[PDB]
Amino acid sequence: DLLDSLGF
Amino acid sequence: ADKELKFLVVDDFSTMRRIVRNLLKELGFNNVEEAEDGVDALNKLQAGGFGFIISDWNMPNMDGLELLKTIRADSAMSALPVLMVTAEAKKENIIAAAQAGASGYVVKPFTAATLEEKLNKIFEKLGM
Ligand SMILES: [Mg+2]
Repeated sequence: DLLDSLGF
Repeated sequence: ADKELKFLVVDDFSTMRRIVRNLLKELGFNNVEEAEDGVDALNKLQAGGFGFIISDWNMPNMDGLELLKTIRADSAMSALPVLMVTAEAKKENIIAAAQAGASGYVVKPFTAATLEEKLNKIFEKLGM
């Protein structure tokens, strides 16, 4: 979930 | 993004350096230079010219995280794209790297397909 939200 | 763009591939291991180097060639990016740690990197960065950093995370002297932080605190280099490479997609890292203004993130080992994503992502965020 983290990676995405960060534009990663 | 422009193909003549100057890359700096930073990693303590030369094989990783050569892998990234060739992957970049495949995607049509031929202007690449290398460094073995953050201090080596910073020393070459100060010659000017560079438009993108791909940095390893774990390096003696000055790890990638410290390097990234130095780039961001540097008046001339503050905006430079920096893709962080890591051996593990550890939540804490992804955060750490976000906090420090990492443009992007990638886990090794990684394929050319995977690299093309990350670069393009970076290019569209910043307008390259
Ligand atoms: Mg390393």
